[PDB]
Amino acid sequence: MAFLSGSATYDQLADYASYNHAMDVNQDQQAGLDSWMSEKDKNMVKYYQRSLGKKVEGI
Amino acid sequence: KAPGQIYAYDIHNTHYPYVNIKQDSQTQLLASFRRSIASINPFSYRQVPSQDRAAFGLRWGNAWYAPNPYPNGIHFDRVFPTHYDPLAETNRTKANLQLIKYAPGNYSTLVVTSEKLPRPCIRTIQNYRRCQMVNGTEKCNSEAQDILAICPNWALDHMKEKVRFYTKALAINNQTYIRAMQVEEYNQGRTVADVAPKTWIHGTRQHLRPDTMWADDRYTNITQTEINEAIKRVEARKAREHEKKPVEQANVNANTGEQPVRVEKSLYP
Amino acid sequence: TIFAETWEASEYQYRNKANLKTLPVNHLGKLAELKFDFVEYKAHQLIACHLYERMTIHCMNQYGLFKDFYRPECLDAQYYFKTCVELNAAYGIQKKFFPEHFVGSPYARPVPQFQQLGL
Amino acid sequence: MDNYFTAITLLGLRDQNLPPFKDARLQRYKSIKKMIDLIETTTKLAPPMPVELFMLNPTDPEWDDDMTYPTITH
Amino acid sequence: PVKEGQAKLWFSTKEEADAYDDKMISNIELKSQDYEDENFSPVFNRKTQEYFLEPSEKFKS
Ligand SMILES: CCCCCCCCCCCCCCCCCC(=O)OC[C@H](COP(=O)([O-])OCC(O)COP(=O)([O-])OC[C@@H](COC(=O)CCCCCCCCCCCCCCCCC)OC(=O)CCCCCCCCCCCCCCCCC)OC(=O)CCCCCCCCCCCCCCCCC
Repeated sequence: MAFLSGSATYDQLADYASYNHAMDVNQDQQAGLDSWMSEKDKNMVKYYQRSLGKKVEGI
Repeated sequence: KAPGQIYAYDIHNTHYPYVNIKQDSQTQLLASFRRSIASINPFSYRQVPSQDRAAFGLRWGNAWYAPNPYPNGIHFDRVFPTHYDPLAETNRTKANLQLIKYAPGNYSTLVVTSEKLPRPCIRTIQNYRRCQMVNGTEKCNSEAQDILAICPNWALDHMKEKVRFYTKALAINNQTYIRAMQVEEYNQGRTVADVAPKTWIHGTRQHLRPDTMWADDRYTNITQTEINEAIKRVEARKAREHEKKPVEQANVNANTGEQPVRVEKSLYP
Repeated sequence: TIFAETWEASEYQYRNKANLKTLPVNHLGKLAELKFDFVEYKAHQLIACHLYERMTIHCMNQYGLFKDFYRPECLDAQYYFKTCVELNAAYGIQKKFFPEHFVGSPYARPVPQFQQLGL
Repeated sequence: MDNYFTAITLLGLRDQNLPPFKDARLQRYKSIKKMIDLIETTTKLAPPMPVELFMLNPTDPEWDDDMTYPTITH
Repeated sequence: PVKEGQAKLWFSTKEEADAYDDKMISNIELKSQDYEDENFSPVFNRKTQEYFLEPSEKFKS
């Protein structure tokens, strides 16, 4: 209900699912390849949103 | 006086390995039947060459086999721009006369070659070197002039340019030397006495753990509880490092009508 | 040596010579032609010529080197791997000792100093 | 991309896998840059050996005959 | 807890080593297949063993 009643909840999950690189990383994680992430890696979806033209702050 | 056999004959022990790359049932069944009767078959062809008999290449059904040419984006249009992409298809489509012409050398690599100087020009160079090592440089003026006279001018241009190339290559090799022999900040004052008694295998996966969480069973017994406590500790260490952050620099490529600097691209768009 | 996963295609094109070859990225479509099951990580597919090397190992593990490896998907992987490391070795040497042959180099067409303009 | 096998070996691709994220993965590429300059320098220090060991001098006057290959037109 | 093995880390002090484990552990996301778990994932369950490409016995033979 919290996901459905939210406004940006649909956008955060859609932009992550539409980012091909984030899905390639997720495909490797399911196969057994995982590691720690830097601050720049944790924003890989925020960079993808900015490139499309969204106004995302806190990069 | 038996004919010589190549090394490949001792791998297969026969001159008639019916190798067909086409992986269909009809082809491989006929190849197995033809492979067994090849000793008494009049319609038999060799695929292993010998000193006395040439051979055929790999078969593809009734035609012949050759690998797909390495992807090459170079092409030439005839009627309309096709926007040929060598990575968009598995097998390269055939070139139609009105559509495209591909780059030359379907099966070709990049090498460096050299022309061979004329034989008389070589004989004058050998005579100068021999007279030089025997009599010295100062008594070879006659042999030095024979080179400039007998060697054609295109050879003298090649000889002049070889010296400039090897002079360029000499400086490029020495600049790599200076970068290689440079003492870094993490190796200041360290000598061969400070090297650890280890070999290449001591840096592999069995001895040095990779930088991934599932490389081995190190973190297989970690529960959610220990994860939450670890998050509290990594955030506690960030209470001292977040105080520093680089300042935003100027965009050197702000002007669009200016040749932009090939700056390092961002990790993510 | 290329120290990254990606390279500018124009930096390996000649400026004063006809461009008859390119240095393309790995052909990921050939990876889908392998019929058997195998594990491949996306973190290894962009570095030059290595995908074709891993495809060759997967094919030489499933099949051998005799009468089973001789299929179109496996022979193209070995041919691409051999051709890729040959072209990259030649382009690497040409980039090291003939950097002025390529587009983007400041010596392909040198800009003169202001002292040569006579102003 | 020269010194392919050397760079692949230094990155550890012969025994392990690269980090799945571009940040650390791209730093690992730039880490071998010093070692490639060292290994390339070592390979250019080989001493010379007589060239007339496995190869006859092609500029010798003995080979001025320019002999052709006699064949049988079967 | 952290399990020790033949493959060792590359840190001089123990504080650097423990800091590396804390950084790696804080990034672990458990994906269990059993219901009634705080970390439950029927699909998109991650493996906990990394695959390594090696020449098999048929390869070297
Ligand atoms: C034309 C009209 C007519 C035909 C209609 C046909 C409709 C079909 C078309 C599809 C519609 C689009 C919606 C697809 C949703 C994606 C679902 C999916 O892939 O599963 C993943 C999904 C999540 O996986 P997970 O295990 O939770 O991930 C854990 C990881 O830790 C996760 O963490 P991580 O770090 O590993 O990250 C992994 C990454 C992976 O990223 C990806 O792979 C991309 C995934 C694509 C989704 C991203 C866009 C999401 C957009 C949100 C808005 C969607 C609204 C729905 C649209 C409906 C349109 C009307 O991220 C995700 O996991 C993505 C989150 C996916 C959540 C999906 C949102 C929930 C839907 C809400 C409504 C639920 C309705 C269900 C009703 C069922 C009734 C039987 O799995 C499930 O949901 C399991 C099902 C629910 C369990 C209850 C048991 C139900 C059993 C039902 C059996 C019968 C099935 C239906 C039979 C029908 C015939 C009778």
